[PDB]
Amino acid sequence: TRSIADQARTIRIPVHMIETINKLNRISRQMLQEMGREPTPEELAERMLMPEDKIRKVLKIAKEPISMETPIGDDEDSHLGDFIEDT
Amino acid sequence: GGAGHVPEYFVGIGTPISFYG
Amino acid sequence: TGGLPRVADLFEARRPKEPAILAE
Amino acid sequence: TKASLATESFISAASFQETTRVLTEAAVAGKRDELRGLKENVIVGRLIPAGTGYAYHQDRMRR
Amino acid sequence: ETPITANFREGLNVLQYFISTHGARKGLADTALKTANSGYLTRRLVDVAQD
Amino acid sequence: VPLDGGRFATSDLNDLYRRVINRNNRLKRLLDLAAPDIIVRNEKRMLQEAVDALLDNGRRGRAITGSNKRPLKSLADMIKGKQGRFRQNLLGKRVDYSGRSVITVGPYLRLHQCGLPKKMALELFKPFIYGKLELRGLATTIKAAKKMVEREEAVVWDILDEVIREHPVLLNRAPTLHRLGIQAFEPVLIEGKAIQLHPLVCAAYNADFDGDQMAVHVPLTLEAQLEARALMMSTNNILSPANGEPIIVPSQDVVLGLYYMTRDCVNAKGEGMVLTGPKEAERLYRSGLASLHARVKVRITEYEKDANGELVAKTSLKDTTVGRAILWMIVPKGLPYSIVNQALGKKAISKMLNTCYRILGLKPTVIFADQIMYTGFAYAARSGASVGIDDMVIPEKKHEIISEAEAEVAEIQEQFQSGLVTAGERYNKVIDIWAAANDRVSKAMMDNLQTET
Amino acid sequence: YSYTEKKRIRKDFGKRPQVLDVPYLLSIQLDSFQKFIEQDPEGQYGLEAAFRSVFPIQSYSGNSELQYVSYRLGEPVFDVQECQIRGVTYSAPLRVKLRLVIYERGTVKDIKEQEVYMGEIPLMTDNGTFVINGTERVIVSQLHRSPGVFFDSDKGKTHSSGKVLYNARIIPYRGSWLDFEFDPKDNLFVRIDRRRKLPATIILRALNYTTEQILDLFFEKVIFEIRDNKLQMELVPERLRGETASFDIEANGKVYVEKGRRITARHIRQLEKDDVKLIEVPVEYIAGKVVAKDYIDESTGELICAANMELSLDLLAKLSQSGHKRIETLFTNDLDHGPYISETLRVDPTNDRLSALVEIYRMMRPGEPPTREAAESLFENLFFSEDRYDLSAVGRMKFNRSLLREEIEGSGILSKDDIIDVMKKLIDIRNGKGEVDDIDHLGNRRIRSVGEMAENQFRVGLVRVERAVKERLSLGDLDTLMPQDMINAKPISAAVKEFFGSSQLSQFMDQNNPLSEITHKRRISALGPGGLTRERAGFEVRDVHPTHYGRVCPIETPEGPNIGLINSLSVYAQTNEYGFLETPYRKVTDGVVTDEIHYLSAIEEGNYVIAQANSNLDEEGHFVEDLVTCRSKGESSLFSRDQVDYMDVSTQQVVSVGASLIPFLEHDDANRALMGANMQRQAVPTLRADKPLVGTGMERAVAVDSGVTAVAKRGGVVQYVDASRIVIKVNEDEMYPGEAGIDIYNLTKYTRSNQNTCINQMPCVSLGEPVERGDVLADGPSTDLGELALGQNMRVAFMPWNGYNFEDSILVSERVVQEDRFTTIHIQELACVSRDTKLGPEEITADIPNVGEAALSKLDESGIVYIGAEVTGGDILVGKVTPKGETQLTPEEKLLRAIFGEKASDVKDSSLRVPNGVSGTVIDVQVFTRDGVEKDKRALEIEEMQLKQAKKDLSEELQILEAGLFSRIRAVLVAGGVEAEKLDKLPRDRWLELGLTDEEKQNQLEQLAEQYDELKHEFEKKLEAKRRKITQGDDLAPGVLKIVKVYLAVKRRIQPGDKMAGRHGNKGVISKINPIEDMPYDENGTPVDIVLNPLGVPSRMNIGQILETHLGMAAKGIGDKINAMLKQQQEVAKLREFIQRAYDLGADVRQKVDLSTFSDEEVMRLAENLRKGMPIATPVFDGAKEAEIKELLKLGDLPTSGQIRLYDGRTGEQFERPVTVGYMYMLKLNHLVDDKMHARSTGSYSLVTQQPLGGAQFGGQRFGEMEVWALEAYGAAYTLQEMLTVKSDDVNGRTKMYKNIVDGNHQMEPGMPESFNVLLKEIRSLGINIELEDE
Ligand SMILES: [Mg+2]
Repeated sequence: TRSIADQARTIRIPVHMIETINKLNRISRQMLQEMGREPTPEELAERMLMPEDKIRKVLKIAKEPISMETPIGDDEDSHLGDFIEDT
Repeated sequence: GGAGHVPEYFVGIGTPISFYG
Repeated sequence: TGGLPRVADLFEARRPKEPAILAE
Repeated sequence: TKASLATESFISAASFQETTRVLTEAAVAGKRDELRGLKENVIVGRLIPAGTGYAYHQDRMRR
Repeated sequence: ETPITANFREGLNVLQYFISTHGARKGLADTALKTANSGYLTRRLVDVAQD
Repeated sequence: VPLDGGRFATSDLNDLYRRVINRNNRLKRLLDLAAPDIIVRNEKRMLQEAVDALLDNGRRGRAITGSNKRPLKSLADMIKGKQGRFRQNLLGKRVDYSGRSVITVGPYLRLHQCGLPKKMALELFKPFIYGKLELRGLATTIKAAKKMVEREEAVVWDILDEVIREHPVLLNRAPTLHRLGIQAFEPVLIEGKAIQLHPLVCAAYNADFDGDQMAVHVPLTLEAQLEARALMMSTNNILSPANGEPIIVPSQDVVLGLYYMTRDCVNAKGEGMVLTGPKEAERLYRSGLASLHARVKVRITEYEKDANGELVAKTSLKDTTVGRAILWMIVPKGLPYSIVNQALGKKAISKMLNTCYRILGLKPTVIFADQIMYTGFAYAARSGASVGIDDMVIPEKKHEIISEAEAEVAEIQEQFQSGLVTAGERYNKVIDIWAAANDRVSKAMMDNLQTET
Repeated sequence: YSYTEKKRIRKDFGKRPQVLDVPYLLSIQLDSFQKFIEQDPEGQYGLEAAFRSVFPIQSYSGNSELQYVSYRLGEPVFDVQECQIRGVTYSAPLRVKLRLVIYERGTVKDIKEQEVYMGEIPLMTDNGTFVINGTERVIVSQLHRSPGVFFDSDKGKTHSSGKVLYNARIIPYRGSWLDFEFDPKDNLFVRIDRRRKLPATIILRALNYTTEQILDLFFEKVIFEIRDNKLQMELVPERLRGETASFDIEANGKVYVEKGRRITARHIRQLEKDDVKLIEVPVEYIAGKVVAKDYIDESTGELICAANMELSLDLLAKLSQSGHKRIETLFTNDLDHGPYISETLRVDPTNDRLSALVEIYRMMRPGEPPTREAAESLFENLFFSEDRYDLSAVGRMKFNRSLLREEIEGSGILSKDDIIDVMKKLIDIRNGKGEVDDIDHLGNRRIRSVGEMAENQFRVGLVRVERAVKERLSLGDLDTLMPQDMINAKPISAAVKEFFGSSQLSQFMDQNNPLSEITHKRRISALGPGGLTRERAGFEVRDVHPTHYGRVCPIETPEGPNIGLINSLSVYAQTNEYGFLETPYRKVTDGVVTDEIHYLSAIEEGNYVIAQANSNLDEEGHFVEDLVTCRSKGESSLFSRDQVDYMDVSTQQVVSVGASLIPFLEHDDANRALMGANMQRQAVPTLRADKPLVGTGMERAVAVDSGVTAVAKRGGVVQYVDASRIVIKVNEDEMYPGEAGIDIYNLTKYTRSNQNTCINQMPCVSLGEPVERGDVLADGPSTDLGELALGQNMRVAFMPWNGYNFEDSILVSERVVQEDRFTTIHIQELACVSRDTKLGPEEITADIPNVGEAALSKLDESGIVYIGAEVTGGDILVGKVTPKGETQLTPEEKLLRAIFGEKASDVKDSSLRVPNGVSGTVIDVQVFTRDGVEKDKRALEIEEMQLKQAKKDLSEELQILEAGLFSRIRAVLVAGGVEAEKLDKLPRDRWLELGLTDEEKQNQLEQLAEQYDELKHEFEKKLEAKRRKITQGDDLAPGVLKIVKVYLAVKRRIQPGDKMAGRHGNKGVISKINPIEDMPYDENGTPVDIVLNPLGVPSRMNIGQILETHLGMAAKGIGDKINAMLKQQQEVAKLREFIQRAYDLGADVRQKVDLSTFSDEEVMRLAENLRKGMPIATPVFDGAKEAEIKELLKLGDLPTSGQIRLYDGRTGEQFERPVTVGYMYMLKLNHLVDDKMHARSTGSYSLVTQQPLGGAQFGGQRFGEMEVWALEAYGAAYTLQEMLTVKSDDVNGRTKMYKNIVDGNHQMEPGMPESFNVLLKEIRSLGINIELEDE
């Protein structure tokens, strides 16, 4: 588990961050059918122990980098990396 | 027939072959 | 039996499926 | 498709036919490449030794 | 075993059109794929003798 | 590099290098930890696997991506293939100062030009426009010039006229087969968004007007402009490289026009009269007094380079039609009248231009072809040619041939039913008789239609 | 005689009466998804079927079991409209009741039950569409290899022998395949999948069959015994059929056969009269036969001979001296009963069952130790396990049918009898009996649909979760865990979302034309999952098979890389019960064509003989000819009058919807007809839908059955007609007893389509008009009064005009572009995204740097353009700035800023501005904002406006509902009297107080009160829900603060460069927009609209365009006569007589309606709608003949030739050579010149390699290798160099060239292209050292 937390990410994140992410996923599974659609973006924060605005921070992060060679929609093999301009 | 853009499937054998529009 | 590849097989120097032989 | 591989300047051979084995062969041979002909000049991005450039190139190859 | 006995000036019936559809498909497919095969031949021909 | 929505984009190379580093460091740690031989051998095999997957993925277990089912692009995958940096970048590359659009006809063009939309030429020639504007002092600086064109002020159109006059452009169609798939023309500013391509070049392009799109490129450097004007010019390329046959041959409408012009019916207005020459023929036809096709004798002046290269001229009374007399005005000096005294099929409308080039040279042959296209379109319009439901002949013999054929098929069905003719032989015989009946109906309708008049 | 057809009737030519009405067009989609999601109380396909297949799931023999009870689909979270606005999937939650049961070491079993939520599954709309992400999507039906048995040849190519091998293939729906195949040595070989080859008999041993039983199963036997001496034979008199005698016969003192003289068919019947049951044989005949059963010695038990052994005299002496009377031998004959399995056994390396299982296991999982338990388990799991193998109902049916069985349903697993009978069949084929199948026979091609593919993907999810559930059931405790603990929503939802979101068959609706919708929903595809690829095939499957008749359109398929793989469904085709394709037919009972219809699959239709659609029968259906054209066995020929089994239903059932709309299709070539049918879907909707002047009669069905129109739910009278909505008062006959109300249809107004076009519904009814049930109440785009109007009918003259119509190019008059009849409306959706950059949040405020306040005059206080404000390219739609800093500017800029004291703003401009080259009006702005994080001001304005607008909408709904209900209350209170007037006086709220005496309608008053208050509170909860939806903080991606969507309405006219096409494959691009003055005109002075090229007619061989031109000319002449009657208003009499004369004909029609019984007011409206022209219906093969066309032309004043004189608009002189003018129906395809036109001098560049493609398309038309060769053939070298060095790839060179260009110096310092440098780095990344040598 420690190795999966450490080296299985293109963007390595601290291990306690990964454990907090997993706890958030557990909460979302717990309150999935309970709140009908999916529980409101605030109540699962109070389910946790954090200052409860950490939810949107941790949700903003954990975006796994998408492969550059992912074929763009409806065509092969035009690839996503070919549409990244230079700024 | 002629003006080759699609072939002529229907012909007597031996004709070159169209090649019809 | 092939119209256009009759040229490609020729150009590729590919031998026929059943070749004839020529004395030396 | 076989006489195309019998080309000294391997850069053209790798532009065409399968690049992996071509590069490996030319690399183990230590093959040096003076880039005569056109296609490899097109790769490297300078004048064609055929058209106008031929004159220019005729000035250089003789030099 | 029974050639078409109609012209486009007249009106074809179901059988004749259904039988002509075969040749139409054959020829159109021949064009669509033979064009790519011909481009492939052109590429091989330029690569062998262009230098 | 970061992408939209906070997500990031990366090459899978990073994942492969990541695995290489991870497993190499784990092997170093296992070495420092005095691990058993089974574990360290497993780790050496795994490191070999990772390095091989990095170098060239495909000769091994084909490492899966992360959360993506497709494999990961390796280095050899970056190099080789029809999409590697060789086929897709070095041999062929995307180019600046270029555009494309659907194409239209533009018959009024002379041969050495094409119709170019205004907006395309504006977006294309932007740097030359800026340079010319700031050179003529119409713009304070380059920023001001860009502001002027973004405003599209009325003064910049004349500057575009200046920069476009002697600056050729290159036109190309998608299925490029021979070198005539790309040709240089002189830009002609046109309102709209469609490119106007000279019709005589369509045969060289194989370009129909069925929605086909063409691309345009701008030669920047002086050498490129001179190569376009001297080598890739439409006028300089008339004979095909594969064979001496011309590639500018009139295609369909102009061939028709010239065929309807040059032709003889057995009778029309003023058959067999006499005229001083072709100008009298034009005066006769345009006033409606004489028909386009009529067997006539007219005095015509033909020219012959003779006996030293010195040009001599002879006039005579020629048997011809009014159409051929009128057409003679376009024919350049050196050609004989015999060339326009026939019916002028396409096969011969090509040989006319061929002989014109072989005798008088390129300079006249170009204007000859231009005038040929002009008069062909004009008189094909004037002719009023059409196609109707009654324009198709249907021989009454057709049903008689069908009836004889089917009587024969019932005869052969009699004979085959009572076990006399074999199966394959009878089938081949049915095939032969049906082919013969097809030939019969074809010849009947052809004799009915060909000399029906 | 419906109240629509009184507005306009279409002249239907031809004789053939319609026996069968057109079916519901979107049959397959709706029916299939209704069968998938459904509660069927048996193993029939659906969620129940897959549930039963996977359940019950049991632990690893702990007998902790988890069984399935039932399931349910909860109500959708968001409806279609709000799922579209917000962008969420239109799905239903899946709540399934599971039961965890346990037992203990008596009956002590304890059970605990609960319902668990496992993901949401998408839902199909009423039109057969799904909403996956705020976008209508269509799942195309699939076509794949049908499960079962299939016998193939692979003749010719193999082995250069002229001897052909015979193979069989068992293809399951799920599991490993099973191939059998011969070899040149006639040895039968078997293979589980494309893996290693093994002898066939090795499988039979695995089924616990020794050599004895194999020989018994496959070979007929002959008895051989030495009766006291001199070996004899009990051979049957029939076993001599085609044999060579090698011996002499002495039976019954007679001599039948002799050495040298073989046996013919004569001795066969000779052995009957003599009644020969015994014949002696010499010792040279048995010396070359076999022996079935083992034979040991009767004393020592020694193996005298084994099973399947040869024979010699030396063994005869061994058997006879040991006391061997009876001997079994094997039938043979290389000719007819081939000795294949004997040799196959001779190549078998194994002996018994487990010896074969060892070889099988070592084949499947090689290189590793085999085991008895492992081999047994693998073999049982390969084909005999209910888990890993299923030959499901379709496959089982085809398996039994192709094996000449009787039972059509059976267990999905294989049995010993199944494999043995398949091998028997294959050997029979090798013996010259029976015929092989072909992959392309449709009986062997099976159609899937949304339902079945969804079932398979849901099954994948179930089998995925099942492993982990069993894993938890391994170490689980007794009573702590419940169903929800083991099961998770992620696997199931992930499988279904992977199917719906990303698949070759899940496409966007091809939505730019209703015919496109209908012919896309009706579409097949062999590509995608479990299918061939364009690289894999090939031609055999692409070609049209004889079984394509009546099921798949032979002439509607896309032209390109995938031809013959995307066939469209025929008109009358259906999904067979087992998922095959069946077509309708009419039963010719004895000599009569009954109205009874029979649906025949391809195999069913096979052995029967089917008559023709076009066939002359009269007064009873009796064939008027003694012989008629028919088709019996994959071929067609002439058959006697009374050998026919069936007849074609209609003359159209062969073609699909797209082909059926082509008039005079009997007159167009299949290629150009295919192209016309293909392009007819590309037709962009016109602003003014006109009608097809030349039609077929199918346009009505396509327009109605497509959801684009609005069909009345229940007939009645229109209470209210608005452009926004239509309120119809229902008749009492169609209305239920309670909740009277009315039918309110809220018309869909201007909104964005998938092809960026516009969709808008318009009311086609007037205020207070009688409507019927099943009747059109509003016209969608490109539909006129319930008829499909894909384009417009207009005047066309076939004449070359000054070369402006050179190849196929079109020459159009200015009258058309002035009438705005071909103008189109496009709706572009632009988006602006305020995200959360690392430097901070992005702002939408109107505060913008580097811009003039007059340029921002159109933005509101918050920074969003006003609604209705017209904008052009560059106009800021939404103001937006990105936080930036550390500009790190250079000295000269610092000096400039110091002199002029100008604050350099820290923020970069990213505001959404109108793209280059487009202009339009803003029609709608909407905003999506994250949770509670503070609004824009305009965001509050938009939310409050939506709030008040929604309240107004809901108020109007409730008010019409209460009006209807209280009107019905008033009506029921009049029953029983009290009171007529004074009841009206009291306040309507004080009406439910009023009761009546004993009554059956007092209960009805109770019903009305109940429904009343139900609606009264349901409206309230609806208002609360809508208010919650508006007021909630919208949900957005991670790290994006807000989004603003603007909707521009561009209005594009026709212009040079646009593509157009008729309906017959006649391509065309506009060449020039000519003035009306220069147009060719006839004697009447009416100009012509279009000048076509006659040369485009003969080469392309589509004469149907000429017939359409002539017939449209004729119909327009009729309409002009009618309009002349209108202006010189005579009376109902003359107009009615003219209409009736037009409507009968000279020639016979099946229309035959009416005697003008329609009222004077009704006939006048018909003539008023027919003055534009007389719409004609040309059936696909029942269409008008030329005699009828000339005859109709005679009714107008138009010549027989269809050819009039034309005069040039320039010179005024006449055109010689009469021309062909008429009215052709043409369509404007959505290839617009202001969509294909692109241009670029210097734009953005790619990061990985410095190349210009970026963004709108930019970068030149990639200068491929072929263009490089084209440059190389010319002497142009510097052109190519500047092409691939300065203009394209040199990051330095491009700028150093730009500077010299603006300086007036045309040179170039080229350098090295960047792609070559990147390639140098990529090569040097490997262990390859690439360097650059000498100067
Ligand atoms: Mg074309």
